[PDB]
Amino acid sequence: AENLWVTVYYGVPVWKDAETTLFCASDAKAYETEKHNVWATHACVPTDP
Amino acid sequence: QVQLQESGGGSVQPGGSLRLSCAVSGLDVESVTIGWIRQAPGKEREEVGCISGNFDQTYYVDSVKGRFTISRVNEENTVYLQMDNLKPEDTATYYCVTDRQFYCALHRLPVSQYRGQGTQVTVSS
Repeated sequence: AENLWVTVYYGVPVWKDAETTLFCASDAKAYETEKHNVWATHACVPTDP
Repeated sequence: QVQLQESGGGSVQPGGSLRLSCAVSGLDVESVTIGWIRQAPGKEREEVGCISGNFDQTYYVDSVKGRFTISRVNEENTVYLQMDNLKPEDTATYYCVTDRQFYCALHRLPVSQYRGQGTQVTVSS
């Protein structure tokens, strides 16, 4: 009450503004009938339905 | 999925020219071999010829030489078989087969994974 003590918490919901390098994710389509689109979808991981 | 579709054929009087075509989808015909085989009524599947992927060399069985010609067009993905001076022995059903192999051997063409429906050729009278 009259006295307080410091306490450390890990895993708190706080964020800041920053920048990074996002990665691609495209629809799978099994990549079978695609006639080699210039925006090739075989170069990045498929997405989650 | 590899798909092969044939076109041409029919009935032709003895002596003349015919042209059959085979279109391939699901592949690019530059690094695989393409063979043409025939089946006559009452006999097993013999084999007519093939075009390989090694420097675009073509091979034919001893029965047909100087009469048949196999050509390939890669910008259209098509294989043409041009036959000249047809004879009564040629009445049969023709198929275009492939095996995704960058080499040809003229005794393993009848036993191939993929095969088209085929066209029919008659010469009579």
